[PDB]
Amino acid sequence: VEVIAYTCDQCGYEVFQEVNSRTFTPLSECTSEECSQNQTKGQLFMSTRASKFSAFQECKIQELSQQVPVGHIPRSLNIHVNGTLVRSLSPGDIVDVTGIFLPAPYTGFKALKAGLLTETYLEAQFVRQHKKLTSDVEERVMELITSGDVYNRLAKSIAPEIYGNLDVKKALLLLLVGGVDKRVGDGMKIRGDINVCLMGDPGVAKSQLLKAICKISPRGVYTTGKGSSGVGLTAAVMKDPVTDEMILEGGALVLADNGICCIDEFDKMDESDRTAIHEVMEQQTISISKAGINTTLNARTSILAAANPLYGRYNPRLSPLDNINLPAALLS
Amino acid sequence: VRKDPITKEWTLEGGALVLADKGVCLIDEFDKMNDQDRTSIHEAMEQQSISISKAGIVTTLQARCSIIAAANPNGGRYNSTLPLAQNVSLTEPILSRFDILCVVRDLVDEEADERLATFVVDSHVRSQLNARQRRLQRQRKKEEEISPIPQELLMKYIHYART
Amino acid sequence: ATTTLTTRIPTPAIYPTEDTEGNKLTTEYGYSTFIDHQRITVQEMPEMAPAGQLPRSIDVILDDDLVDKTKPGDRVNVVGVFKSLGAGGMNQSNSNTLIGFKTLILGN
Amino acid sequence: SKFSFGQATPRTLLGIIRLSQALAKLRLADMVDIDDVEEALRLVRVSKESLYQ
Amino acid sequence: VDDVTGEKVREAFEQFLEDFSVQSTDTGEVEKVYRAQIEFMKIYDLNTIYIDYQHLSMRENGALAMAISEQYYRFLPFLQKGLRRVVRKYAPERVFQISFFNLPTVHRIRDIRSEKIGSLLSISGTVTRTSEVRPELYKASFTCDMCRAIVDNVEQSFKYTEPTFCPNPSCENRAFWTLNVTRSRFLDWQKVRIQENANEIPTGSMPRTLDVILRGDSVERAKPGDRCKFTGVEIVVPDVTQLGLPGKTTEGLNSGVTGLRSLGVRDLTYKISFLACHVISIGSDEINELKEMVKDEHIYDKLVRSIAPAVFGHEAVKKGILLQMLGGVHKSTVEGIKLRGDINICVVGDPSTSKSQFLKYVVGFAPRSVYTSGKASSAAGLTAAVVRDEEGGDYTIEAGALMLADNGICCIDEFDKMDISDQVAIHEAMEQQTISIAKAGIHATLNARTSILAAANPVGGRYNRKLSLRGNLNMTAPIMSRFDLFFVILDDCNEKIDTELASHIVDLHMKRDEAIEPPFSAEQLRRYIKYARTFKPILTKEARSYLVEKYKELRKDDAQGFSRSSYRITVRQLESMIRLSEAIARANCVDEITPSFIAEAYDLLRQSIIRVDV
Amino acid sequence: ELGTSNLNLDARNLLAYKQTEDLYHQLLNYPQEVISIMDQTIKDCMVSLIVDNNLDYDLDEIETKFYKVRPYNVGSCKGMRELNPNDIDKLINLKGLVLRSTPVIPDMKVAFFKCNVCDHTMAVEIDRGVIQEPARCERIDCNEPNSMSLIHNRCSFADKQVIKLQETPDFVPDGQTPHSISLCVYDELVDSCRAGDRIEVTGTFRSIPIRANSRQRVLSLYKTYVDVVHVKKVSVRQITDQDLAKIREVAAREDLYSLLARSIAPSIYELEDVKKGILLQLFGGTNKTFTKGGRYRGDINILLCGDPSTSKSQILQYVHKITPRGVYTSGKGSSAVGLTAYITRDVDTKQLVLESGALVLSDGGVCCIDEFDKMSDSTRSVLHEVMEQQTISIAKAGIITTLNARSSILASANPIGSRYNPNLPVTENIDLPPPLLS
Amino acid sequence: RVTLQEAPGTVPPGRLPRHREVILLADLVDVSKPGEEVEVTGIYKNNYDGNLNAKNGFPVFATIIEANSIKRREGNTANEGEEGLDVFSWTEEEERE
Repeated sequence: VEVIAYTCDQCGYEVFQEVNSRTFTPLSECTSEECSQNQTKGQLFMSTRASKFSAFQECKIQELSQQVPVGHIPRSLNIHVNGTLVRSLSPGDIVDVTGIFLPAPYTGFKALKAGLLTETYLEAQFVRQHKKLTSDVEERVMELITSGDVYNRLAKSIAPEIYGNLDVKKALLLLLVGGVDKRVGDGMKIRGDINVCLMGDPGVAKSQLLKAICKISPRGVYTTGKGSSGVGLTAAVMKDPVTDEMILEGGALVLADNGICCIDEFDKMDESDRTAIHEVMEQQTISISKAGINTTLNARTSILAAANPLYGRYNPRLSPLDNINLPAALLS
Repeated sequence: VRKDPITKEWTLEGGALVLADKGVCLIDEFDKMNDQDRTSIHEAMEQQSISISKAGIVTTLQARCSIIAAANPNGGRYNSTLPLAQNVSLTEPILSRFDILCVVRDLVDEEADERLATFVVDSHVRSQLNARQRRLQRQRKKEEEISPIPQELLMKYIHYART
Repeated sequence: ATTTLTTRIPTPAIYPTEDTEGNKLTTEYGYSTFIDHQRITVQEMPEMAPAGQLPRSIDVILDDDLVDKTKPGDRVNVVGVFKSLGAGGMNQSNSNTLIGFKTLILGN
Repeated sequence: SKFSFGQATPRTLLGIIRLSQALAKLRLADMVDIDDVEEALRLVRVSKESLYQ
Repeated sequence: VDDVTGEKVREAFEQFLEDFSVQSTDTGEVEKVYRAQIEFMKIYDLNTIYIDYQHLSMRENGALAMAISEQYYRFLPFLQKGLRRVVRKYAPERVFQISFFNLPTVHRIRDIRSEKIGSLLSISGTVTRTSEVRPELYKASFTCDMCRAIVDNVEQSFKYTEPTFCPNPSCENRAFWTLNVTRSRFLDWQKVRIQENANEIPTGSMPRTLDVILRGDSVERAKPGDRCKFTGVEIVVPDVTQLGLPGKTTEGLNSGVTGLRSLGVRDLTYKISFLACHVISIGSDEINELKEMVKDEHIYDKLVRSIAPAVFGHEAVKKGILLQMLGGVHKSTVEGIKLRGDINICVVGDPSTSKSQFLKYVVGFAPRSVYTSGKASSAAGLTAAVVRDEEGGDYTIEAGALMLADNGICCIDEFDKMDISDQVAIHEAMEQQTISIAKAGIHATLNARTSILAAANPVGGRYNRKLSLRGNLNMTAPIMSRFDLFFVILDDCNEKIDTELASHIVDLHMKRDEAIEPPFSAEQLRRYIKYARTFKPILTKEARSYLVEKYKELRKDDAQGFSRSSYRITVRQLESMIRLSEAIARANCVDEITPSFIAEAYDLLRQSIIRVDV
Repeated sequence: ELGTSNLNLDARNLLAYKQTEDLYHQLLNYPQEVISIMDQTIKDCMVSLIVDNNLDYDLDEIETKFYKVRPYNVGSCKGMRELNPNDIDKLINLKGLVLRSTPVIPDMKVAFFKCNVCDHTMAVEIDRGVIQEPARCERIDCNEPNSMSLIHNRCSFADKQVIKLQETPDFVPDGQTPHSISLCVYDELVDSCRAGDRIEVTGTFRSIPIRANSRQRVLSLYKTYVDVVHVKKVSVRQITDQDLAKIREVAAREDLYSLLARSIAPSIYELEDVKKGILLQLFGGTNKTFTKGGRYRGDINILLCGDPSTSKSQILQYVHKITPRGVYTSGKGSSAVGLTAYITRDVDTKQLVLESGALVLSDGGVCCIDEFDKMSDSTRSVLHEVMEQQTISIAKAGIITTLNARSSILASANPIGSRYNPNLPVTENIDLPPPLLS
Repeated sequence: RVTLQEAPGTVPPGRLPRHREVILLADLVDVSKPGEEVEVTGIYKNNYDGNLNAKNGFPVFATIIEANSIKRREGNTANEGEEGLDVFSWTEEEERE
């Protein structure tokens, strides 16, 4: 709010006032010039359409985690918006804001507590954001068409930072394009988007082999064993701040639809994960079967798994499936 | 130690023994739960007046309790000619806290059996101010078939035979 | 309660408006001065306190000149004035078993 | 039960059709033929028996 | 103008209790039932009425029955003022209520918004989470102690802590009040929540609910856990924001209009709730009929032939389950032991056979008898097991289909497949009729007198013949002797018995071929044993001397040696021997016990002990 | 000739008509007055057909109950990240998801008053945010400023319901969380917007103030909402007679044995023997229950086991397709206690709620259930009990109930080693209790 | 002030306990212990102003049992004129006997 308009439906004199801080008070009805000063006063109330309203949105900052000293943890800060720089920030924006400074009063429990604490914010002025199909880009599409070299130069293109293994770097690039399997028309929802799993225990830090592909491939979200486990792989309802609680906070698969689900640490949190892998290999049952709702959303994402062996090396002279614990998920 | 409510403290709530100063428990043969609690009752007699300090205060209450028990051998009473360590599943030290192992036995006896058998069937035959008094004399005579000093007075002198 | 020495009559106020005139008061914040405020609790050096107790603690209010100097886990050595504040016994009525004399150190 | 897995499911048969049109999608010269799927079985034989060394 | 309208409906109601409401004369149905409603009341003194919706509809043909749905929510004190007027003219501490029942239409809880305010709407549902019994006021005589505090004030509404109208003398009013406990009658109530039924829920869509206050004699009559119906007056409730310590959603958006009353500016919100008046839970010559039927002669054989059509043959098992169905004696010696209350009989046999039929038979036939499988042996149920702390209380008692077999014959099967811990637990539950628990909390002694009945499985499915049952029991030893005999069901692949059992079974699952005549019904057998239970037959004859020799002969048989079988049928089994014998005499309604009656008690165990012995 | 009060106007005609442009753009600019004008027209335009024939429902009763209109599908919107502050009184066309509901709280449409005179039944209107009161007596010529009381439970109230929405995450750029907005309905569109379905709402805009302190009238980041005029989902049968004539020729056909055998498999391989059981299970007899004795139901229970990957799920998915009311099992989303017998703490009142099991939930269908060689033995304990008495006995400290379950089942196992490994007794492969063999 | 739960003995089972309040008096302090079963011989006084805060404010009253006496765990409830009180006074006739 920036302006006000009270109408009393007797005189029609709309009393204006400046907007102060976040708490204010309406005035009386015997203050005007025409509808006042008699034995009858028009009783005031508000108006919506005659009251111009502005934009407002709140955000919090942290530190770059490279200029932090060796000691303490970084802390937050409060920022505001005005004018029309709104709807132009995002969670995860490595940005900077330029703006002006002012503190604010607290106006609540100011005697016993809240002596002369200040809890300032900064007020924004400018954002200088950073690090962001036949439309002036066709010159590089011709560079693959003229040079050709699909099966080998593109194989050396993705992940050239290993020793050997051109077979497996070729097995993945076909899955990074996918495509609609068949426009079925009738109610025959066919399987698409095959999933390849890996196994073995090299010492070449297998994690940054696969996950380096994921951080350059499109919409392919990283995950691990800790955190978004197989119960929090889908969406759920959780605690929120004092604003609208019981929102549908998600994990990975409700947001990484039709992309890459690059998983590691397959022996971790398997009581929820072993359900979680079948429910996406099964077509279209990513749901929240909780006591809140029984709504079901889509499932269209490929899976790239890397199971770690048992203790020491996987004994090749011994039997396989001594270290993966899911026979029914694998051989069929 | 029952836990606290919101503005409360970790207090101390007794169970069986600290109530029963002069009473009765039972340990026969809870075979699975034998190793759980037997390390808590054979230190009630040995380290007599036992209490403990889990996650709280280090105190020691007083409990001069009495134990009786009704243990049960694995099958029959003479499961062996072999001795008592072969018969019961208990070991020695917890067994050694007691005073006497009263044991029962009968194989075959004609006259002893009727001395139970004739005895037990007569018990099943034992199934207004004057009338409130007259029912009492009926209640007094029915215990007095041989008059073995009935329970109207017998328990009453026990309580000051102990105090 | 920051001048460290003189118990002046406090001003139970955040910001005044309308001085003795008909002018809407404006405030220049570039020429308004600020200062910071940080409390920290100090344990006992747990080798020279003899074995009859857990470590105790008190607290200290310092100022801007030596903030962010105190990483948690430093053998620190401070020196300041000893100081009580707060009303004990009158600010509430009947005041039974409530200390109203907080130990503070406004130091350097 | 010495080394190998699988007993030739049609679920493996439909998958080998899936990756073929995938490799026919990336290397589209409109040549869906015997040689295009010969690239496909070329990959299933080298992915399999990686344990035989 | 509505004042006489309520006065119009007052006498029009009154003449209905003056007129007849009875169509049939002296074919039953005595005329003028409402005067009998007065006269039954002046004996047992319960302070109710019970009026229907039919006869007031079919008196004015809906001229009044449509009016009364839209008056009584305002004119509560009109019908009740009228019945006070009619009782002085008829009868000579008096507080009443108005209880309608049986309106035609029954709604669900999702259909209550607009027309339903001040209406009368019967509502179904199921009930959960009751509360306790506290008193209400409805009228006080509190007043200020300014001059005289004896002003019986009015208006005991939802905020009634201020009697401040019309003081006695010219004194200081609303200066005080003194709610005495000595002159204002109270009425007792409880607040309960309801819930929607299981055969109507569209999806699992967080099934909504509401609350209801029941205030008359309706107190403690809704047992929690049944499909239940209600009276129907709907009501709104505020909170007045009294003098207590306090005064997501946009709730009370309606209530922002409700500001500016003469007391302080706030927001008085609302919520739809329910007031009831009357609960229900849907879900002679017959006394002479017993006196004829007790004077029959073959009714021992009539009963055993009329047990259940789901089995054919095997009269041995049929004789046992009848005696279990009735009760015996339980009264015993003075100052000490309570003896056995009953007999417990199991049956072993091959599964998927006629064993399941009795189990299906009794649980709908017996009074409140329950059925469990007992595989859930580690959480709770069979094993009585305390629940963890919830909502401010640790160590609370638990359920389990064992301590609720009060006047019930609980049934439970498959003894082989549980663990070893319960096998001593129910072993304690068998000898004396209590169980004890002192698990993580204080000791508990609950006396749940019981009557078990079992059906376990053999060790191979097929019963050995040359051996004994000591190997095929698949239990331990002392619980066998703690039990009676099992009457083992045998089988055969015989070419005649199959076809007759085929013809016996095909008429069963006929849509309608009810050609078999059991001589008794389900209910007229049920009241018959209810006549049978209320005696106490005592032996008086000299067959005690006849009793003691036969067991003394009996025990010398199964003791085959000093180192032979420990199925030594001891002094426990004399008790079941005599307490069967009073039970079978409780069938034929004889109070004395003959030596002829216990003869067939012996051969019941002679035929049992040969089924014991090889 | 039906009597209903609702006209679902497409409201995409004023741009397809040469006139009514200024009406059309006023509709998107003052949408509280213009519906109030248009509600006067339809009642009067109804009179414009009533004045033709004077034999049309007695010319009074269909002229007292008001009607209302419903403009919908007007224009288009795209989501929620476009809702600018200038959109104060406009139509908005949302596309999102309903989440949870509340029961109806009442509204203040009429008031009632009575002071302590003998009789005073005035009924003051409000139509505002302000109830106005008198301070003088009434119903006499000489009585003072008396205590006016507020007999609340006499004046009538209508319904109102608030419903929480969250937008469907449509082409969200893999970083943004779908946020929330609320609903407010007034008319009889209650109990039709059940929570859990896709939604497309057609509503106006409104914002309200909030009280900052809970006990003062002081107030200023406002909260808005929307007010629905018409909703749309988006996404005993009425038995006709041409169906019965069409099925009876089909019932006259000999080939229905094989015509129904071929029609269940639009893609599936042949396997005629399992087509008999699956078809006959859905054609599940009836409840031939006697009055005294018996209580036999004609329900059956088929199962399949053996070779993996024989479209085991899609066949079951095909059965779920042809049943309108059934249940789908989960991969370890249920257990011994996660089926029924609930003590769950809901986020609305923290009290008890007994939600039914999926087994009783399929009262009128076929329960589809799987992973039976991998189901735990703490559970796989109640399905025996529903296999005998068609019920669930709940052993909870909340309540006791032997509620029934009129439900039907099929089973779909899985092998252990690789296969059904023949020339072996195959029962030793699939481990299972020989009681439930019966 | 000892709050009291219903002892789960003579009770139609499968349900919850219920709560009351007991206010003892001067020479009746700490006679019982936390955990046994008891019985009281009180009166039934219902004094409160009418302020309650777990439920809303209503015309409702709460109960308070002011006790007058107390006895212990009783057993074998079958008597008719004796063993209802631990009388235990052995003075002229009993002690001579």
